[PDB]
Amino acid sequence: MKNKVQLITYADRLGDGTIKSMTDILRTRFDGVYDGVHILPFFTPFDGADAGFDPIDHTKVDERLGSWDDVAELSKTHNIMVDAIVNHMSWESKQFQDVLAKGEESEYYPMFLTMSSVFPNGATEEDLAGIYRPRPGLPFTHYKFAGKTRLVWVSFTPQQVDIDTDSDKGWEYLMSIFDQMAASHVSYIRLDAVGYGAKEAGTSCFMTPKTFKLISRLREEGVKRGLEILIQVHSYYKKQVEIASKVDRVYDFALPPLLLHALSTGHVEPVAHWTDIRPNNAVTVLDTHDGIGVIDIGSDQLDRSLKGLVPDEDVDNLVNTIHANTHGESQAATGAAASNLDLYQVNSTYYSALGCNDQHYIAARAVQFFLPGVPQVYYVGALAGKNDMELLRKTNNGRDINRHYYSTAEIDENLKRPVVKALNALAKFRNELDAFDGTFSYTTDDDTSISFTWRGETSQATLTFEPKRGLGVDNTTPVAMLEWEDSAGDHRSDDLIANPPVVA
Amino acid sequence: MKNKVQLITYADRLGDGTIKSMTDILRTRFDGVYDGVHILPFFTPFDGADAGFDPIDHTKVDERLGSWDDVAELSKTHNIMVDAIVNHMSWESKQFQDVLAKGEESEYYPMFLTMSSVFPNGATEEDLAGIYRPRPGLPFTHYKFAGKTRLVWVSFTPQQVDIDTDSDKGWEYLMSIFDQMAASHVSYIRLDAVGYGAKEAGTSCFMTPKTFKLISRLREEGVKRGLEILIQVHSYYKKQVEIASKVDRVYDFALPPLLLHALSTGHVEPVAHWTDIRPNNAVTVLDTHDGIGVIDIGSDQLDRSLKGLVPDEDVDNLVNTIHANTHGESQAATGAAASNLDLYQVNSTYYSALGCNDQHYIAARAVQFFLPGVPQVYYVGALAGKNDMELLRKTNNGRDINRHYYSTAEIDENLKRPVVKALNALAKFRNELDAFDGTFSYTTDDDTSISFTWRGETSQATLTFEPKRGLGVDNTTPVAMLEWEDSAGDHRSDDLIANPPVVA
Ligand SMILES: OC[C@H]1O[C@@](CO)(O[C@H]2O[C@H](CO)[C@@H](O)[C@H](O)[C@H]2O)[C@@H](O)[C@@H]1O
Ligand SMILES: OC[C@H]1O[C@@](CO)(O[C@H]2O[C@H](CO)[C@@H](O)[C@H](O)[C@H]2O)[C@@H](O)[C@@H]1O
Repeated sequence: MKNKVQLITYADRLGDGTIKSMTDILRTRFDGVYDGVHILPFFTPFDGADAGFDPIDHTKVDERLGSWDDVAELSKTHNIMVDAIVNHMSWESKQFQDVLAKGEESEYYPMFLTMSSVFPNGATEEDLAGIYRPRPGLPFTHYKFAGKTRLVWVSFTPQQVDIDTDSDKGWEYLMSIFDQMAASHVSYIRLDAVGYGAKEAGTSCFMTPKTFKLISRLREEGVKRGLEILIQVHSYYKKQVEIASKVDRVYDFALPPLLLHALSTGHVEPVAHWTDIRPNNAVTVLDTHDGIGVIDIGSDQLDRSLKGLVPDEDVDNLVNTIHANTHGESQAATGAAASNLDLYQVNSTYYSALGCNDQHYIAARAVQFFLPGVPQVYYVGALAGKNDMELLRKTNNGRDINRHYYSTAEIDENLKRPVVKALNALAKFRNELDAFDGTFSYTTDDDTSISFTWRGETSQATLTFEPKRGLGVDNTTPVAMLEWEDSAGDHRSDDLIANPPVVA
Repeated sequence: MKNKVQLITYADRLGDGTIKSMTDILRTRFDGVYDGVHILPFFTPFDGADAGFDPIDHTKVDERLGSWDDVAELSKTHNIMVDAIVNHMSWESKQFQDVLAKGEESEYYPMFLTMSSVFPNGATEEDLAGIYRPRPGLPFTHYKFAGKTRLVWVSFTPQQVDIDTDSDKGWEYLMSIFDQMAASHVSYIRLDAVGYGAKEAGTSCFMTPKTFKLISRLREEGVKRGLEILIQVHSYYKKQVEIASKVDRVYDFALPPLLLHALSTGHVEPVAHWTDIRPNNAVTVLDTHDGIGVIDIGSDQLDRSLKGLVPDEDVDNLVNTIHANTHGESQAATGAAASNLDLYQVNSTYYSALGCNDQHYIAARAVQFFLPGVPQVYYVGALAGKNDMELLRKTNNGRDINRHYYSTAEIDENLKRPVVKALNALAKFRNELDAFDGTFSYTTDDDTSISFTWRGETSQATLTFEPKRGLGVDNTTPVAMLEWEDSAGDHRSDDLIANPPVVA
C-alpha cells in the first residue's frame, strides 16, 4: 500500500453528488494532499438501510452515482480502496428474495444463516447469550420462507441478512465481489465487519479460530488477484495485535481515543505504551464514517479481568469529556439515544469531540501521521467539520451527526479556514518528505511529552507532542512542535497552524 | 360498572400536571360529561421508559403527581379505573436490582422470566420463532446476574422485564397491586397487556389456554376484592369475542377502525355485522393512549386464511387513507418510522385520522355511544386534538403524536370550539337519557345506513348513521341524525354540531 495520506469519503457527500464530482473535488481542491481514496460503499443501493452497507447488488455501481468507468478514470490519479461487504447483504437482493419465495427449494437457501443453520439441534440460553454483540439483543429477526416463519441471522440492521461465508453460494458470491474489484482498477480491499464473518455453536462467533480461517482464506483470494486487504475489527486491543501478523493491514483504532485522552488530561504515557506494542502494518485514522470507538482500548467485554490500554475509569471520563465538549450533542446521538448498531461508539465529529480546538486537532493529526502506517482522513475531518445536528434530527441515525453533506460551495468556503489549510499542508508534507519512508524511532519524557522521529534518504523529521502545554477547549497554545531537515536546510515550526511545514 | 361516559387521561397531561389539577379540570370543565375516569399509570415513575407502564414501585404514587390521598378525594365524585400492570415491571425496581446484584441468591430470582426459565432444556428455532410478537425481533435482552450474562424475557422495551406470573414471588407482587387498589377507593381494574402474561415452551405465549387460566385467576382476585376487571387485548377479532364470555369487560377495538372505514368509504355493512356478533359486555372507545389498532379487524397474523371483518385490501386502504389524510404525519410516527412497541398500530389522533372533519368525528362518537358498552373518551379526543408533531419530533416516540400536553389555558381555548361543545353535550346526553339503560336494537338500510335504537323506562332514542350523505374530509354535511323522546316529548337533531341534543 502506497505510504501516502488517503481520504475516506462518500461519493455523494463530498461535492455535487456523483463519483465524477468527488473526483473533480479531489483533483482540484486536494491535489497532493490526498493521493489515495477510500470510497465508502457506492453499490446498488447507497441510500438503503445502512448507507451502502446493505447492497442489493454489490457488483453494480448505483447508477445514480456513476459507473465503473468513473472508478477507472479516478484510478489514473488516485489509488483506490473499496469495501468488500463479506458478512451480509440486503434482504432485497435477488438471492434472499428467492428464498423468501421458495424457501428450502431455493438454490440460495444454503447461502443465508438462520438460527437452525448454526444450531441444527437447538440451543441453550448459554449458547445464544454467549454470542458477541455490539449492542443488547439477539442477532435474529423474523422472515417468511415460503410462508414459514424463520429466524434469520442478522448482526446489524434487520434488513442486512448474514450469509454463510462457508457455503458454496456464499463463497461464490464473495469471489464475484473480488473479481469485480480486481477488474476495476481497485488497489485495496477493506473487509467490512470481518470479525463477525464466522458462526459456530458454542462460540462467541466473533474473532475465533473459525474467523481466522475465513480471514486467511480471503487474504489468499486477495493475493491471487493482486489485491491488498485491510480488515476492519473493533475489539479488545489484544485481538487486533494478534490478528495483525496474519494480514496486510489492520486499522489502528486505539489511537483515536488515546489522543482525546491525552489532549484532555495531558497524559501521554498511554500513547507511549501503545507505540511500543502496536501493530505497525496499519492504517491510521482519527475519525471514520462510524462513531469513535472506545471499547478498542477498554477491558474485554466478554471478560472484564482482561484490562485495556487504560483503566475503564479513564474511558468513562473520556466519554463524558466528549459529551461536555459537545454540550450534549454527542449524548443525543450516542447509543440508545438514537438509532445505532453499536451501543458504545461515541457519535461525534472528531473536531467537535475536542471542542473545536484547532491546536489540539492539528496536533492529533500530526501524531497520527507520525506513527508507522498509512494515514487516512475522513472527509468531515478533512474539512474540520462540526456535528451536524440538523441531519441527525432528520434521520435519527446516530452516526449521521458525523456524515454531513458537503456541497462544492461549502468546501471552498471551509478551505479558507486556517485549521483546514494547516491540515492540507500537513498532509502534503507527510506525502512529500521522504523521511516517512525511512526508519522510525521515538523517545518519551515521562508521561509529559513524546517525540516521534523519522529518518529517510534525504531528510528527517521530529514531532514533539506535549498536551500539558495547552489544556482546555479554549486553549490557543500549540501542543505540538516540528523540526525537520530537507534538501533546503534545517527547519522548525512551533505552531502547525501559523507556521505550516512545507517540503523544499 | 356504571353506564356513564368515562375519560381516559394522564394525570399530568390535562391541567397543571398533578392529580389534584386533573381532578379540578374534570369537576369544573366536564361536570356531567365525564362521570368516571381511567387514570393512566401514575406510579413511581410516570416518565420512565414507557410513560408509566415501567413501574419501579407500582404501589406508590409518583410524588410529583400527588398521593393516594388525591385519588381518594377524586373517588368522592368519580368512579376510578386504574391499571394493574401484570406482565412486567421496571428493571430499576428493587426486586430486579436485587437479582442483578445477587443472581440466584436473590429471593426474587424466581420472580423474573429468562429464556432458561421457560426453556429449561433449551429451544429449537421453531420454539423461539413461534413466540407471538407485536413487532419483528425476539423478546429477550442482555442483563448480568451477579456477573453472569443472562437472556431476560422482555415483551416490550428492554427496560420492562417480564415477571413469572406463575411464581410465588410473582403472584405475591400482583396481589400487592390488587390490595393497594382495593384499599385506595379504585372501582375498576384494567389488566394491561394481560394477553402476554403466560409463557409456555412450544406455544405462542399469547392468548393461549395458559393465558386464559391466568386471566380467570386474576378475575377471581378481583371479585374477592370487589373490583371489576377489564382486560386489554389487541388480537384477531375472534379471540376477543371468545375471551369476552369469561371476563366482566373487554375493549371494543374493532369499532375504531370500522368507523374510519365507514366514514371514508360509506360502507356501513361491516358495522352492522360487527354489531351482530360483537361482545356487548364491553368498554367502547375510538381513540386510546396507544396507536389505532388495525390487526384488530384484519386477518389472523399467524394464519392469514382466517379472514378479518373486512378484506385485507380494505385494511390496507384504511391505513393508507389515514396516512394520506394526515398528509404524512401518521406515516412519520408509525411502525419503524419512530420508536414503537407495536409495528402495525397507526399513530395518529382519531380526529387527525379523519382529516379533522367535525361532522364525521361527532358521528363516530355518536355510534360509539349508541353501541352497547361503557364509553370512554381519550383526553386528546375529548378536546378534538390534532397530531402533535412538535412533541413527536422532541421524543421520537411514535405514540406521542397522540399524547399532547394540555395546559388549563389550552383546555379552555378548545372548549370554545363547536365540535368540542358538541362532544360534551353528546356525552351529557348519553349520561342523562335513561333509554341507554334499556333495550337495544338496530335496523340497517343495506350498506348505506344503520339506525341504533334504545328504549328505556321513560325515554327512547334513535341514531341514524349514513356516511354516504357527506363523504370527504372537506364535507360539511351531517352524516348522523338523532331522534328521541323524554319528559318534554319528541325531539330531533339533524346536526349534532350546530344543534346538540339536550335531555329535558
Ligand atoms: O456502528 C457500526 C458497527 O458496525 C461495525 C462492525 O465492524 O462497522 C462496519 O459494519 C457496519 C455493518 O456493515 C456498518 O454500518 C459500518 O459503517 C461499518 O464500518 C463497527 O464500526 C460497529 O460495531
Ligand atoms: O403500542 C403498545 C403495544 O402494547 C400493548 C399491549 O397490549 O399496549 C399496552 O402495553 C404496553 C406495554 O405496557 C404499553 O406501552 C401500552 O401503553 C398499553 O396500552 C398494545 O396496545 C400494543 O401492542
